[PDB]
Amino acid sequence: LLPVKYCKMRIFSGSTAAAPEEEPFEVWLEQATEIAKEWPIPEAEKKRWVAESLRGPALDLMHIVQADNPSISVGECLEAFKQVFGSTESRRTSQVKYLRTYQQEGEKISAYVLRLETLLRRAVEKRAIPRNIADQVRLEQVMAGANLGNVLWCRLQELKDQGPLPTFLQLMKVIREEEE
Amino acid sequence: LLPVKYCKMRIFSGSTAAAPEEEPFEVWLEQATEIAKEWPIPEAEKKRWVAESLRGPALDLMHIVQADNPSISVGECLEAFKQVFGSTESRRTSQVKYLRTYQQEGEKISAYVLRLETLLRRAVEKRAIPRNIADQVRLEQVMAGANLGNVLWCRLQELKDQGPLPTFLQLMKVIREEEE
Amino acid sequence: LLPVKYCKMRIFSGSTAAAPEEEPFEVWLEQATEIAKEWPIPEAEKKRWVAESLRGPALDLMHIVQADNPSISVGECLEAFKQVFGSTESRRTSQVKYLRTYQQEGEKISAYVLRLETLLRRAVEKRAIPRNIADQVRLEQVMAGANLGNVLWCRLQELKDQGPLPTFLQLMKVIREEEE
Amino acid sequence: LLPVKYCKMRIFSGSTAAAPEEEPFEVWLEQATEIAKEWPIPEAEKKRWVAESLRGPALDLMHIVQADNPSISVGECLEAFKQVFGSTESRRTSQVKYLRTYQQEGEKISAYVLRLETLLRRAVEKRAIPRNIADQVRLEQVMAGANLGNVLWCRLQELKDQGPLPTFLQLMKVIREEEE
Amino acid sequence: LLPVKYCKMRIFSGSTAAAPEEEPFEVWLEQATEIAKEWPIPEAEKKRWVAESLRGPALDLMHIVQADNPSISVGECLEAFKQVFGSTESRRTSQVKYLRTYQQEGEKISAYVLRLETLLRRAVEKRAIPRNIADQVRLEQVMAGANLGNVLWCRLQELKDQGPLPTFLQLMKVIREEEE
Amino acid sequence: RRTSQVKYLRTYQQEGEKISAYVLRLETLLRRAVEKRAIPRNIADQVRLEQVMAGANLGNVLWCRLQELKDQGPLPTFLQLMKVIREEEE
Repeated sequence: LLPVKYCKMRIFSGSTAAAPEEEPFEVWLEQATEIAKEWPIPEAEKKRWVAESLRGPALDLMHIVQADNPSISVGECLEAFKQVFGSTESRRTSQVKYLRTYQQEGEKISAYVLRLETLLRRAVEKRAIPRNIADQVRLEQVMAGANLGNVLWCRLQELKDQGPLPTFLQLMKVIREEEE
Repeated sequence: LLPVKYCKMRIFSGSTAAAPEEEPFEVWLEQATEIAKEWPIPEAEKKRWVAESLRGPALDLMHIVQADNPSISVGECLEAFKQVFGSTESRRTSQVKYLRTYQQEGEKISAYVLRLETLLRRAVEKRAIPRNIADQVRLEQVMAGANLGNVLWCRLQELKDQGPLPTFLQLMKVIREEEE
Repeated sequence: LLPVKYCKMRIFSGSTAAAPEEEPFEVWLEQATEIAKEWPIPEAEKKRWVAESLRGPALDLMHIVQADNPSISVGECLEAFKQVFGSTESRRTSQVKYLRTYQQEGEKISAYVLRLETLLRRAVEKRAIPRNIADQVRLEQVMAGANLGNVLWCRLQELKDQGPLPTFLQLMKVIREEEE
Repeated sequence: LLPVKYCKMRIFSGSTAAAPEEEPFEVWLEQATEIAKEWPIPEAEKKRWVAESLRGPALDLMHIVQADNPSISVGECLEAFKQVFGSTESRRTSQVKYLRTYQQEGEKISAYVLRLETLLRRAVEKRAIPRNIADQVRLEQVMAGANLGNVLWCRLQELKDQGPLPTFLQLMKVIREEEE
Repeated sequence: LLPVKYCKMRIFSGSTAAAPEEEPFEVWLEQATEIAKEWPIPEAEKKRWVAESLRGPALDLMHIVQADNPSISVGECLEAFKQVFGSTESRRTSQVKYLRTYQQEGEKISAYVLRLETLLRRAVEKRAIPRNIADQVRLEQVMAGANLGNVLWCRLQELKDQGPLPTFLQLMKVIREEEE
Repeated sequence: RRTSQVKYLRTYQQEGEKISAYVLRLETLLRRAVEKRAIPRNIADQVRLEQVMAGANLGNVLWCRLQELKDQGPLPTFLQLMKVIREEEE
């Protein structure tokens, strides 16, 4: 007799040609680890709720993993998913992929600096970039990788010379104010 | 055993290339502030229900904000979203964007005056237009920005000369009656 | 632990370029008047459940209406929606739109007579057509507006001469039997 | 606090240009007759749950039927839907439509024999085909209407000569084994 | 008053031209066998929940099966679905389809080895491949069926000569490290 | 630190260079970057193999031997990496 919302579970599939509904694996693993740790029900219910979030190749991995060992716990299943799909990158490769990341031909430069900031957090978690220079490399990698121009270059090089460098939100404010 | 409705939560993403499901940020913030203020559950549940309404770049901001400070409250998270995505416009820029807004080449003029009225409310909230002339600028900005013609121009200039000017609903009634 | 259906609320938007999900306004108003009259919860809950059924320009009207008067009741909100979107047609215009309605170039004539019957109910509610001639004008407006031919014309003119004229369902049966 | 499935109600519309969500009428009537007979709630709730399953022209029939008689019961509403949309075919026409049904240019012959078997059940319910020859007409109408060839023709004519003829499932097994 | 997730039931249809929502039959049968064995409700409820997961040709089989015997149990219904749609392959055909499976022209070779591993599990369940050589045939069928090249061929032939051969996850790790 | 990191990573084998000369040129830029504290010394070997493999005009079984060395565990010193690249130069 009462109406209610209905959150669509985060489906994952592991296909390279991912459909518009389907998350990157790290977001799905955050959902699956919630089901594994948090939810109060037995492991048989947990396995079912994890499997329902999976489609295509990733669901086939769930079948393979259970077929080898029906006595397995969901925590060990997620270790198999982390091993097959969870990214493995080295310090060399995380540094290179951050530095090689330029503004794409269709991007607004405000969207590029946000995309680039996700790669910086990735690289800091690998300990591939020291946190105490993250601001320097933000201004540098924006200026080296963006399709930049006009007085935005002047304001960014001024900020590089200013002393205390921008946080990410402040650098976005500058780039947005020039986007107008 | 009972059937019920199922409201799709308002998803937001912050991409400039927004998908057809995805709201403008101000509508999403109205939903997220409901979850922050109203709902009775602890901050850990509130964070989860806010994060589930987010997809793509805006979800990456939720991860960044939590990673800097896991002790943060949802109210302070929404202040970070307001700062990154919530619009910052000055009196000069809100006045200019209202006045520069013409009827688009495919629009019916009845749809244009409704679109234009949203920009007037925006400008009044910045205190960029005095409320006591909002009617005058509606008739003027319709007449200056629309692809207008015929006896609708005559009726609108007559209304400009009439003394007491139209409210928005009355101006729409006139423009709709000429749309037939 | 139990599974259940999930009725998608009837979304409305008021755009002329309406998306395939989105109802004509009169169907949405039937849903919104159910929420206004029937549902047991306070006006603050009613406002929220009405607003969740709205998207795009029609949601912007809900914001405008509430911003002018936060003390308003949902019944008075629906009067503002009726005034802005609810159709206003005169006896002259309802008579003309019924009579001007021909079978569209892609229509099957069985679909045309059903479309046409909706316009007759509209015109009868304006008192623009006397109920006691509705059958006569159905056969006439089918015969004058359809892409008709063959022995279906003969059977329809025979029915016009028969004495007691078809009801709508009987006229559809005839047109369907010739559709085969 | 608990997650659950959410079955999408079977929407029907009665348009000839039916959208990919929308069932053939006979499947919708099976759902609507469940709501009419089975569900425990009063007729006012039953009318609402039937109307929510309807979209476009079929919803307009629900409005017409209720407008003529607000005192009507849902059973009598479904009799009006059966009369307008429910198929009326004679023995001659059901026999002809079964026999005229050939394999379509894009069909696999295994899909054709399943499509054809639905038309045989239809014809048997009209008493247009005696049940005691249904097997004979399956092999004949497959062989006369399919884009058949190779040793599948030989195996089918052998089965026609074998004595005890295939059931539908056995005929599908043969046609599937040649599909490989 | 509370919000909740809403898992979309796994729809199946049995059309060869399957829509993007629709599972392979073996995944649907895993859902339908859960409804048949596990769920506590009577067989009449079980039949309804199975039928709601079906669309198009597969729903027509549910109608045929019930029409022949209304006294049937859901377990015997799923035996009819297994017989009509569940795959029947011999040892010869499962061996041939595994060996004939090459990397498709658009595939990344990491996706190909995962696709190929599903066919190996299929063949092992038919007892068509001895488990004690599954690793040998993985490296061979990758090397014979892939669009392979570069030092990945050298590393794979080295692994073939190494003594203890890769598990599937280890072979994927190698192929992924060369995908970079 | 930003500019020394960028100039090291942006340094590819020039169109006329032998790859043995390129890895020596590249090693001078690594010492420069380590003196700015722009690269941690404890990963200098990893970035040598990576920046050779990403910046060189490499090919043949030299790529295989270099990726093998990247997987080997204990990575080459500069002199050992030059020995490998010289032995393939022949």
